Amino acid sequence: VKPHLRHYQVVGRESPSEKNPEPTVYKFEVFAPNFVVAKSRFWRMMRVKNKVKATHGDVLSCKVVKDAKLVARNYLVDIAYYSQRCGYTRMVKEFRDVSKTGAVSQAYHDLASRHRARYHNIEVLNVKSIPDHEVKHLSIAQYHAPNLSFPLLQRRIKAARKDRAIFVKKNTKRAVVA
RNA sequence: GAGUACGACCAUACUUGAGUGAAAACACCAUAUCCCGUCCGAUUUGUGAAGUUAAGCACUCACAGGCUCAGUUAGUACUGAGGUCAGUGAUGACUCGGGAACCCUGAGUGCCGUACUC
Repeated sequence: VKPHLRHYQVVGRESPSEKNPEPTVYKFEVFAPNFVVAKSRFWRMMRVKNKVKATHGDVLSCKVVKDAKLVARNYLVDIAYYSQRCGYTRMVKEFRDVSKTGAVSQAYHDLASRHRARYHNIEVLNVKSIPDHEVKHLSIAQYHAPNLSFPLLQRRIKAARKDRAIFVKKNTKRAVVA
């Protein structure tokens, strides 16, 4: 659906102080809806790993990362999430999508359904397209068969929003009402 | 480079145990006629100058105790603002900010002022 998350590369740094005349510059990959969320997830991680605040803070860069050619790949979205009971569970969750930013979006849609975890209770680590022979689960590995050939059964062919109707004529493509 | 008298901050100066100490000064020390005060010339007061750095004082030395100062603990605990957040609830996370403490580890262990003197 051209996914709802974007791959931001937020580069930042503490500040030129007089204690620290030249501070360390940090790189950070984040999947965010926009860059305002993406800068704040960066300063969340500068606080909980480096004791750096955003007040004493520089964002040197926050730019999107363009995707790739659209090719069906296998992605290991090594992902972690917080629940109140059994906090900070980390899973691996191999997926099957055309892009890297869409693979993380699928991870956010089934960390939400299988486990009921929301955006801010999820951290995403090391998204990489892996080959076919490294896929471990057979529910993703079944698509590497070179001769798949399934039928589209049990469909919901709806009309095209310009010719939809309410009462059609039972064996006929008419429209008695609408 | 030190002494003595008055000192300011009042342990980075304290406590314990060793070591060393030029000069000069402090100090133990000698003493009881007067001044004076005691159960007691012990303290205290007077008057001294034979003796000694033994002790005080000073300095130096401890995988010393303490103290002082950073660091770690730790963006942890906690907390200001927010939600028709999650959870039966207890409570928890998130969001915008602030942000500890002991343990532990490293360092070093008085500093400045006036007058007189070696």
